[PDB]
Order: sequence, then C-alpha cells, then structure tokens
Amino acid sequence: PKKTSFGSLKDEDRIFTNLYGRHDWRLKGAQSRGDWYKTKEILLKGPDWILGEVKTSGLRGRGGAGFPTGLKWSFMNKPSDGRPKYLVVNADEGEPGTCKDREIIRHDPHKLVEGCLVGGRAMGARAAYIYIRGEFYNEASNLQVAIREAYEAGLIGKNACGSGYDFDVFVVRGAGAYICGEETALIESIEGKQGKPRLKPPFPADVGVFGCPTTVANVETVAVSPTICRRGGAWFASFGRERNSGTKLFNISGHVNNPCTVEEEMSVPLKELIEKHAGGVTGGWDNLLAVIPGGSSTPLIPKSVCETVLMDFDALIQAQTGLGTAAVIVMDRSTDIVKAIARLIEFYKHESCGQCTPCREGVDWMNKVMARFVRGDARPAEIDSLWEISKQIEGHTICALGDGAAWPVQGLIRHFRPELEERMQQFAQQHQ
Amino acid sequence: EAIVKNYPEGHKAAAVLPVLDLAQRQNGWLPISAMNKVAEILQVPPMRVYEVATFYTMYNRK
Amino acid sequence: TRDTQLITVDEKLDITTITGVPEEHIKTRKARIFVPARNNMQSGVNNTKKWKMEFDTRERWENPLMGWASTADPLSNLVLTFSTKEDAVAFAEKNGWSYDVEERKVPKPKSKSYGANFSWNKRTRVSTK
Ligand SMILES: Cc1cc2nc3c(=O)[nH]c(=O)nc-3n(C[C@H](O)[C@H](O)[C@H](O)COP(=O)(O)O)c2cc1C
Ligand code: SF4
Repeated sequence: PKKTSFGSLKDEDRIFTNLYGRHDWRLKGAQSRGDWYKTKEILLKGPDWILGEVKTSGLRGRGGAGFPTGLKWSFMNKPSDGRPKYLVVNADEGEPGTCKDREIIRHDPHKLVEGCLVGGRAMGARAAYIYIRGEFYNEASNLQVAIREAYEAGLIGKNACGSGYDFDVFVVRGAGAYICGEETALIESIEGKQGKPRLKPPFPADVGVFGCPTTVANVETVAVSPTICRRGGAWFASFGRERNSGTKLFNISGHVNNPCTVEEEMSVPLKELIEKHAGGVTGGWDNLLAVIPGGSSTPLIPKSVCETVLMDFDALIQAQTGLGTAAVIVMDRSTDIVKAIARLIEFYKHESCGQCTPCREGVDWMNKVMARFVRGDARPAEIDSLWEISKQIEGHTICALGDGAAWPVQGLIRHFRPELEERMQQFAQQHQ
Repeated sequence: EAIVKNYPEGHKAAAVLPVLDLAQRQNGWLPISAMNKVAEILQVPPMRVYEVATFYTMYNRK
Repeated sequence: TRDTQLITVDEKLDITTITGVPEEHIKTRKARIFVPARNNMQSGVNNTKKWKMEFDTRERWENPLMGWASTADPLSNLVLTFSTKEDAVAFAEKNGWSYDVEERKVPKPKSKSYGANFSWNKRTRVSTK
C-alpha cells in the first residue's frame, strides 16, 4: 500500500476534534470526546513504554524546530540526583502567521493538561509549568479553569488519576516578547529575568529551569501525546510520508478567501490544502504570487514551486524553506512583495533581545537596508551586500531568532531579485 | 502569596513578572515606586526589576 | 674539528673596560630584569612574552625656556629584549651592571563553566545576563 497521496483526513482520525469550540470545552464535554480516558493505565505502563509510543509514532516537534520528540524526551529518562525535574509547555506562540496553539488552549484545554501528565510521567517530572504569552489573557484563564477541574477530579495533583504519581500543572503568563518562545529564553523568563536565550551546552535536559533537568515542548506536541498512547504509535505513524508522520494543525492566512485554522494530514500538497479548506487564493490560483509556508521565520517560495510542493518537513527543505509552525501565509499578485518582507524584518528588529552582536546590530542593519529597498533608494550592488550580511548573521548568533531574521531576506533575494532591481531603476530615473 | 508558592523555595525571584504585572493591574501603570515595592517584597535588587520592567512591552512605565 | 689552535681561559667574562661606558654609569646603575606586566586596559598578552632590561629612573627637570623635560641620564630610554631570564642576566654580568631579577608571573588556570550561572542551589547563580 504506502499511500503515496496524502490529505483528505477523515473526521474520525482527527485529534483536535473541538478545534472550533462548538462542543463544550470543560471537563464534562472533554471526557465525552475521549480525553482523560484510561489515563491511569497509561501511567502504570511506565516511562519506557510511553517513550516507546512517542518514538514509534515518529512525532516531531511542532514548535518549528521539528526534532524527533521521542528522542528529545528520552534525555529526561535518566536516574535522578538531588534536583527535581520539570516539563515546560511552550504556549508562547508568537510567530507571525501562527495561531494554532491558541485554539488548543481555549477549546481543548483538557488535552493539554493530559499531555502534561502523560508527558511529565514519561520524563519523571514533578510538575509542568505552562508558559502562555501575556496577550492570551482569556485563553490562559480557560486553561486555568480546566486545571481546577482536573485537580478537583483527582486527574492531576496528589495521586494523579489514581496511579500513585504526584504531578502539578502550573500556568505562568508572559509579559510580551516573541523571544521568550525560544526554549532557553522561556526558561530565563520563568526564572524572573529578561527573556534572553542561554548558550548550549549545557542543555536543558541537564541544566534547565531553576537549574534542574527540564524539557521544553510545544503546546501541540504535548497535546497530541496522550492520543498517541491510547491509539498507539503505529496509528499516528500511518499518516504522511516516512519521517514526516501524523496529523498537523495548519493556519491559512493572508490572501485567501477563507482564512482558517484546520487539521490535515502531513505531506498534503500545499495547493490542495489552500484550495479545499481556505477557499483558494484570492482571485484564483493564477493570481498567486508567493507563500510563506511556515510563519515569518521561513523563506517565501514563488508560485512555480507552490504548484507541487508538499507540506512536510523534508519536502519543504528541498524547496529551500521549512515547515516551521506550518502557518501558511498567502500573498496574491497585488501584494508589494518587497514591502511584505520589509515588515517582517521590522518585526524581528523589534523582537531581538539585544544580547548578542550579530542580531543586535545585524538585524537592525537589515531593517535599515530593507526600508530603502522598498523605496528603491539604493543601487543594485547593495542586494549582494544584503545577502552577505544575512550570512554573517546566520549561524553566528546565540539563538535561532537571528537565523529567522536572515531567511526572510534570503528568500526575497533568491526569487524576487528582478523585482528589487526593477524598483531601484524607477527611483533612479525619478531623482537622478 | 499564592503566586510566590508556585516556585521552589529559594527561588522567589521567579515571581517578578507575575507580581510586577499585579502591580500594573491594580494601578494601571508601573510608577518607579511600584517597581521599588516589588523589589522589597521579593527581595531582589531593584535594578533587576527595572531590567524586567523595560524588557517586556506589556508593562506601562507611563 | 677546528684547525685554528685554541686556548683556555678560566676567568669570568667581563667587558666593562672595552664597552666604552663611563665609570659612573656602570657602577651606580641598577638594571631591572623583568617580564613587563600586561597593560590592564587591554586583554592582549603579546607584550608579556619577552624579558626586558631597564635601568633606574633618574632626575627629569623642567627646561627653563619652554618647560620641556630635561634629563642628564644617558641610559634613560635604553631597553633591551631577551628570550630567557638567563640571557638577560648573562648580558648584565658581562657588562658589570648590578641587577634585580623578577620571576615571570603567569595567570593560573581558571575553572570556567557556563552552566554554573544557572546553579540549582549554589551562589554562583547569576541574577542577570
Ligand atoms: C525566536 C524563537 C521563537 C520561538 N517561538 C516558539 C513558540 O512560540 N512556540 C513553540 O512551540 N516554539 C517556539 N520556538 C521553538 C522553541 O525554541 C523550541 O524549539 C520548542 O519550544 C520545542 O517544542 P517542540 O519540540 O515540541 O516542537 C521558538 C524559537 C525561536 C528561536
Ligand atoms: S540572536 Fe537575537 S534574540 Fe537570539 S540571543 Fe542573539 S540577540 Fe538575542
């Protein structure tokens, strides 16, 4: 068999079945859809069995880095010393174009809470701190209420699910910072400091929050793990190509008729995703210009690549981009493609933490140059200068925010160079 | 008190962000005397609260 | 090996009488042999590699006409560079100069750990980055 075509996920194979909040999000409704079912049996299997299901499912981090979750969660499966261990759920979701983690929190809070317990059990963690951006004040409150219902029901807290395992789930609100979504910068924010990433090593599995073994995992990665244990790793691994398994939450925004969050199979064609769910590109497929396929951090691709690209980690890598958060942004032919990307570099210049030189000075530099390419106020040689600057930033910074400031620039220079050189021509003839 | 008991003993400083935001919710904005007070309660140097206050954008210093 | 017919000399080498130096600046001068200390304003350690020989500082006064700094010490600006403490001492002895030697100072190896900044229960935990 090995279905070589993907998509058309059936409503019975969807995990986040309350994505649209048309069913009750509280505990009573959640249990009616499968949540908190046989959780005691899962916990009594143990961490080795749980980590077995995560590995077999081929689940990969949904936070944008896309690492193998099963291998990542296994660094915490080591004998303890004097320190406690923690699970940090990353609910920051600051990436432009991304809004999937918001839905999970306010429409399926109990899936996240059960993921924390199951995931925390696998890693030997004594508690889970859920870090949710400060702007999501109503979504955090919903989660805080669901946390109360779980406490009162014996599902978490002392003797969680009756399994003799003690677990805590804390909610901590951010205070406004896209950089706190970075795993180490999140930890420093929980500890009460500025959200500035740490250098690695040490790795959070060895030295994390409060100086203790920690694993930082995305909201979506945690939220699906209990289902993978109930339904098995093999079921999850039955979707998508090889090394690209599972369902995936997609946001489709920008210039589509029906912007929407939606669940769909991994490795579905990008066109099929946009057309069937989002209602097509505004003004028809032939009005398409370029798509940012995974939030601002990833390079944009043109209409030619968009014809036959699949939405998975490896298919987009060979397109010179990345799946990222899978936040598809569509830009139609009326968009000022230079001005769209200039506003992204302005976003990064506003988010850089300032800690390390290449991004503190470089991204601010690329912002000034892009501001001029929008007006055409430059000469063509500055395009290759901007390319070189972006390479001096990439791979030289402390964290990946620097890399994600460069890739938008490299995408624009890679595919729309004539657009840049064309706009420089007009400014010259007008002023000379 | 409930906020501070969310963190290990010996790591009260982790309450700087929530407690500092609680000052803003009570008062609407963070005057210098509000940050000086959160420094007293959590017993962290005031300069470490000024760093937090100016780093994050959800805090209003005017 | 050698064809020229050598000779034996057991006397210690001294050249004070053929150097041409005045008597005053041989007998009454104290030569300092040291490795210069690192300039504390900078971090480079390239100027702490060689041994130096310098003499004692002497009177510098103000020139009555323009206020410039006058001197009467011919050896005020003389500085010699040596590879080893033994070469420097060897040079001074054959020139008859009294000298001090100061042992080279070397920063001891430090134990640097990035992970210490985030210790669970130690005082090395940093309050800022
Ligand atoms: C600037 C920056 C922002 C990030 N923001 C998020 C985020 O909002 N949510 C998230 O899950 N991961 C974010 N990440 C990725 C995290 O560092 C980390 O890879 C992720 O929390 C791991 O989750 P996962 O393994 O479950 O995918 C960000 C990374 C960087 C460099
Ligand atoms: S790359 Fe930017 S955001 Fe990341 S540590 Fe360096 S300055 Fe801070």
